Amino acid sequence: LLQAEKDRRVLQMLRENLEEEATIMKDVPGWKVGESVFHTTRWVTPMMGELYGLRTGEEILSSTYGFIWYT
Amino acid sequence: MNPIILIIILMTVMLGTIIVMISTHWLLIWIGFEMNMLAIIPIMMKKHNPRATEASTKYFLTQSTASMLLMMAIIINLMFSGQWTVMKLFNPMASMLMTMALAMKLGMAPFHFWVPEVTQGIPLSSGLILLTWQKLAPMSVLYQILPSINLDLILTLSILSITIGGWGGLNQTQLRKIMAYSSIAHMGWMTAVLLYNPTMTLLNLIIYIIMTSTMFTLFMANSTTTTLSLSHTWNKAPIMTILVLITLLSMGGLPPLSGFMPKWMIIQEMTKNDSIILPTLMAITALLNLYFYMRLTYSTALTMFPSTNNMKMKWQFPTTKRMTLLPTMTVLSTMLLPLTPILSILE
Amino acid sequence: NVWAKEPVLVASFAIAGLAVILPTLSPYTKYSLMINRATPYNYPVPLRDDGNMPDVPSHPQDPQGPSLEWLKRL
Amino acid sequence: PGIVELPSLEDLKVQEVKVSSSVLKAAAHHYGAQCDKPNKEFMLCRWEEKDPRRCLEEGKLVNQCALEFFRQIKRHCAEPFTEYWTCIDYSGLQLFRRCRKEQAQFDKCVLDKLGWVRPDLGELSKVTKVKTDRPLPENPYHSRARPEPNPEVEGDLKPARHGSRLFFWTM
Amino acid sequence: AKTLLHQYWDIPEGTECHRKTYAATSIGGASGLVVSAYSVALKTPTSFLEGVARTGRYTFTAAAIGAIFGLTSCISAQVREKPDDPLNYLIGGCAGGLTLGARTRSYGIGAAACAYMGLTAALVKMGQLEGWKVFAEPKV
Amino acid sequence: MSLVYMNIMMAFTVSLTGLLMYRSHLMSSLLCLEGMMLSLFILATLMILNSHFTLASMMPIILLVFAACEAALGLSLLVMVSNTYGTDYVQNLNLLQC
Amino acid sequence: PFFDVQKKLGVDLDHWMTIQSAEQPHRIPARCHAFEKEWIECAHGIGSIRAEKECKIEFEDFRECLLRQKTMKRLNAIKRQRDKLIKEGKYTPPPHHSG
Amino acid sequence: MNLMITLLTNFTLATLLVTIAFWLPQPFSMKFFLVAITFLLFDLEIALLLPLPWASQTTNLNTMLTMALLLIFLLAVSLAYEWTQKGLEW
Amino acid sequence: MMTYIVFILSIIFVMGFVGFSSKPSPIYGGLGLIVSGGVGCGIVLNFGGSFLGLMVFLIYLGGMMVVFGYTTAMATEQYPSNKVVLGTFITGLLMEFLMVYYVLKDKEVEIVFKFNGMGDWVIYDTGDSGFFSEEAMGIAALYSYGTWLVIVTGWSLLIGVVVIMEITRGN
Amino acid sequence: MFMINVLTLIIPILLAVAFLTLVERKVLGYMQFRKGPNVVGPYGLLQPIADAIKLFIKEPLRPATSSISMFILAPILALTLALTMWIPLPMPYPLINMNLGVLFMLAMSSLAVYSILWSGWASNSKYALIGALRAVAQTISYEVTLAIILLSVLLMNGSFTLSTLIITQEQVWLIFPAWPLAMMWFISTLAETNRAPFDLTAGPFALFFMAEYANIIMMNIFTTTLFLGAFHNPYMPELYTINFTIKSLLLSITFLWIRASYPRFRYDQLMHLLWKNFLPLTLALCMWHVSLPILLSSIPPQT
Repeated sequence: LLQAEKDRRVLQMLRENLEEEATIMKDVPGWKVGESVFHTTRWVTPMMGELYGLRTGEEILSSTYGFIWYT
Repeated sequence: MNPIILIIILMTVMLGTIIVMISTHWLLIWIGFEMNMLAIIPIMMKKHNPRATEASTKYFLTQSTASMLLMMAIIINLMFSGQWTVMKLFNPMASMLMTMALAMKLGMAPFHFWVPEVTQGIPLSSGLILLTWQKLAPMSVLYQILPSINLDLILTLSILSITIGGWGGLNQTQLRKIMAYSSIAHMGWMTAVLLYNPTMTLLNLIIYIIMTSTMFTLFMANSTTTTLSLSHTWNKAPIMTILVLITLLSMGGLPPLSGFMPKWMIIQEMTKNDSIILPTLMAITALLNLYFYMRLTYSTALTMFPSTNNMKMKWQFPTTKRMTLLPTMTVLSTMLLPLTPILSILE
Repeated sequence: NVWAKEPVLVASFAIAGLAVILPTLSPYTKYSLMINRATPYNYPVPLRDDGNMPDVPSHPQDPQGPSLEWLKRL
Repeated sequence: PGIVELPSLEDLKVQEVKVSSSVLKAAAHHYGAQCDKPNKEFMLCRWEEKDPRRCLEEGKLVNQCALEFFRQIKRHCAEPFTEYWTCIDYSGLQLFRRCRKEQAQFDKCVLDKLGWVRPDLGELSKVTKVKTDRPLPENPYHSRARPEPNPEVEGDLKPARHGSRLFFWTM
Repeated sequence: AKTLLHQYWDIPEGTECHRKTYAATSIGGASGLVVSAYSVALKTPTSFLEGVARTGRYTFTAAAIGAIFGLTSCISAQVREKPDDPLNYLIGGCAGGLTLGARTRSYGIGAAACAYMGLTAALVKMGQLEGWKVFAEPKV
Repeated sequence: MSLVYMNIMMAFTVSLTGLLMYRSHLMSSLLCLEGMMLSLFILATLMILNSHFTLASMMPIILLVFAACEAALGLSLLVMVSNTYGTDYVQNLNLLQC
Repeated sequence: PFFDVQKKLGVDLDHWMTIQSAEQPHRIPARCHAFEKEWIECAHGIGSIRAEKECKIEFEDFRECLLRQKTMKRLNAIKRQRDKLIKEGKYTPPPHHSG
Repeated sequence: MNLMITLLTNFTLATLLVTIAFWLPQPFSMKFFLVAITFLLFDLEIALLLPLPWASQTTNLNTMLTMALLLIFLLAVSLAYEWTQKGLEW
Repeated sequence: MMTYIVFILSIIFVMGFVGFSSKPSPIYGGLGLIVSGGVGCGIVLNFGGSFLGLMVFLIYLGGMMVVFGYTTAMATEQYPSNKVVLGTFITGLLMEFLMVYYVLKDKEVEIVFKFNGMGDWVIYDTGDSGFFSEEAMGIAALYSYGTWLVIVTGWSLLIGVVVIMEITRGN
Repeated sequence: MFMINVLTLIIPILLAVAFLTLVERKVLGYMQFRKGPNVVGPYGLLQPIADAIKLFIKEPLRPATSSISMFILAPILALTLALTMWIPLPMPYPLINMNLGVLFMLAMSSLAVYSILWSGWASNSKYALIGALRAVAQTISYEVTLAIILLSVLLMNGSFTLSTLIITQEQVWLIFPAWPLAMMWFISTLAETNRAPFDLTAGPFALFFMAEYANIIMMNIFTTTLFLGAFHNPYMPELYTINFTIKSLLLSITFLWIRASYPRFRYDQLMHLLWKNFLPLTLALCMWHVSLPILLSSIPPQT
């Protein structure tokens, strides 16, 4: 159950974050909207900057660095 | 010194070198080099003179910084494509640092400043074991990781080590410094053909190890430091003189004798490529490093220096040194000329 | 004998030797290995259903699969 | 090069089970008993294809199964299920040996009034078959073909051709 | 370095002149700095002004040899109008050796330097003319 | 590229130049060797953590314990040199000339 | 020389510290497991030269899984562009937490 | 950074204690060296020993027992060697 | 007190390496290596770092610098700063200031690399089910799989013991 | 609230140390035939208040230093260890729950060794340097022993969290499955606190004094958590805190009580005794406490 909620949440961040990118980068030349840099057609695990990117500090610090120095 | 402790230290030298030979992990190679250092330190300072103490200090500092720069190269290798397989590397920078580490490990031209100083103030047994195993241990590693090296590294170190072991070498009558500069020149030779056919490198390693074992066994048969002591060995015994003649001429590499066979095959499988001016330069310098061999032979067995009595006293005692194995190594090292197609015994 | 000579050494050798020997005569080492094996770290991964195999039970209540019962009973 | 194929916001709307953690942890075993039978479909989908954005219908299925299970435990006995999980909530990390008598009380409620025997240890283990409707996938590691085989050298060996064929020492 | 020796050999020789002499002075400054770096590492001048003087002397002499080599290279290539011989760089190496002997202020060293530097420069241009690779194939 | 790796490699060059150029005491050279050791430790450990290279995570502690016993041997050699002399300078070692 | 007593005695005592995807003591993967499995299957029965010139695409995919260089380059370009356009002031940003 | 906050508060309060305590009122032996290196080498062997309570839950228990006894046995051989061979005497 | 705390502790780390690579008296050198080891412990604990960074602290800041300061105390005197030491400290601070200034106000700084210049909250785990702090079970190997490695390590330390006693007058 | 937690830990340490000074003076007085200090108010709590503020008042040692910064840098390190070493100690709820705390204990003990060595070098002329050098030797010779013994007593419990220790102490005290190992551990705590019967024969004397007694109370609290104690029913921490305080107080009185009546050892007797008697015996107890949980089917639930 935790696994299913986790998968839906990370795909939710993927969908919303690529929507944000598609809104934000229509000025630069080139730039396909959602290319993986990789070549194989496989779901790679994202890198915590694809998930928690441009969230402005608070949630990314409480998410990445939470357990590391939480007690 | 206890004999049990010396058997233990020899066991650990053999263990470290066999770990360098046999392993496939990088940490194990580094452990083998370090354990080789740690075991080879108390073979030196076998006596308690300060000469061996300063020699062991210089050796420890250079050997440890070579070991740690090797570890730097491996951690760069895993900063890039990362697995612990002894194979092609994945960085020209890591291969550069690694070959310079191994060039510090075994006697090379920018890095040779510790070799005559470490050999001068030590006895003969420590010098023999350090030359044999400390010029055997990195060659396996270079034989492994040859297919990812910028060639200018190996070739520059080889050329410059051959010409430094040539030119430095015309000035010393300290026999340990003579043998050390000879080691530098031959290690330049044995590193030069690494990227073309390494069978020649390993055969040259076999021939050089057997030659140096013969030479140091002849010096251990009668303790000498200078050439004048060798003239006294001329007075006391005649067969040592013709052995010095044959072994110095086989260090010189003349075509009737077996020391020529490693030069000639190098020139063959070097000139089957487009390298001709580099063989004739290397073989001119091979003509150069024969001159101190030749003046040594002139000092030992062909001209004769004036002698001192109490050699009259030493006539009444026949020789009683034990040789480890002198005559077998001698005729294996010098009459091996018609056995050139024992080249392919190796690979 | 040496019990008067260097006694703490002899006691150390004695407890050393029994620590060497004593796992040979032991009716609990197989219990230790069953306890240590029967604790899962990763997910117990399922499999594609059946080639009509009388194993791999469908309900987790079904005791056809290999379970633990000596745990609850000491 | 290639762009990803993300699912839409139309599939990203399931009634999420926005419940808290200690109640979900204390309500785990009988949720393994009654429900969690059709989510090994989801587990086998996740381990035969390493690709969420594909197995999300079965994620919606386990989401509605867990919500249906908590609906069914919400309507009937127990309401002191609330007392049981708030007895186990404030005890640090939730050891299940903490509130044991009320665990027996909740078990007696659900047993005498509904059924649902608690799974004995170790029955949340013991590798379990699962059949699906979709056929099992092939080569999810989307790669090319294995490029070249080495021709294996065999055949009984001839002797040496005219010796070493070096300069001399023939034969 | 490879970039400036490539800049030297990229010039058709030929006449595209005084870039040749500038590149040769850059070669001389680099080689003088190399050998002077080894010398100031292995001498301990004490004082440091002597160390700067020795490094300046080494760089100045090697740059002078490079400059004079490039000058008579350009002049012989323009005059003879035959850019294929090594005889012009034989003249070049002898001129460089003579001015080496001039800046060390002895004449036998200048004569031997004329001979050896002329032979090496003729061999360098001759090997570039036929084509002998740097240090390797490294294939078989 | 996980930007911190640049700083730790530059820190390695710092410790390596501190190992190579050293004026008076051998103890500073040996301690900068120890600093180089710490640099390799930290750099490889961050790499193995971010890789989830969880099987062979032995490299940090085992690299550490080996090069630590190397530093122990260096301490004993420095004590022997300081025992047979007055000080432990780089000077008063110019005997045994090459 | 490199010897093969490792293969000769039949004791594979050193092949487990070697790569990823050998069986960890609890059956967990690394971060780039499948990329390794396809790369090793690409370059297995191969003389390490057509490994250099044929498995290049999957090797670059594995390298960019391992370090994630150019993906971070793309994300950094997005960050710098976002900074300069919020410096401009167009669309005071609804990419954070709300519209 | 929470324990860094604790470390910062303790460090600042200690510096306040010291500076308000200060603004207000106004050869050698080899035997010294052998014990330290003996500490160092046995401490490194302690560093090899100490992940033992991490390891005791695996499916290879007899081998773990054997190599753990080998580590303490080697440490005991080193101890008894420097014990018998006048390493710590006076 | 903010996001780039790993980068800032790395700045203090390289400052400490400069601070004893300027060659002071070796007890100041031991102080510099202790400060550098403490902030390196801080860096690796920021990556977490649960065992190994507290493990180095007992060895280097627990067993190695103790004997380095011991040997500083018993062997060398250095009985009385200098131009060369503090001048190299100034040039090291200048080089770090220049490199970090070009990291800050530009894209990337290249020795021969491409260091993508921003602070590293990337990369990191996406909140996996760790449950055992993977360092812990990793180092909780070496006794099942680790046959050869711990044997040659302990054997090397034993040979280190006999080497030390021989050079310091075996037997 | 977290800084309030830190200050409620490190405000009563001064109270604890000063009242420990009066308690050790009174208890030595009644092991002897002495009453007092009791002229300074009722039974003398203002007597530690008074001599503490007196030593603050009294004019400091004039330098006579070498690297003033280093000379201040040693006791600041000693007192910040004494402050930062009560963070993971559980009386029922510790300040920071850690994955591992006991290796942090041993590491900060080694930092106390640093404090001793730095004060010894920066102090004075050569004789005090030799004395502090012997002190560093006799301090460092026991961190082998104490870490070995602590490892062998946690090996019965498998995990480092120390709340698993306060769980596993519920049935019996841990003194019963390991009495000789705990006894040798207690002797090692007498070694680490550097008191009688072990010899040590400065500035600021109050700060070195503070580090000493906070080290003693630290080792006593860690002892009381480590080897004995009782259960902890939640939503009532006063019960375990009372029983913990009473047992730690009885053990600290026993500690000073063992100090009260034994002469100091000879130094070579101290090293001789430690190596040749504690070190084979620690190895014997370690190998038996390794081979015994694999015997008796009880390897701990290291989660």
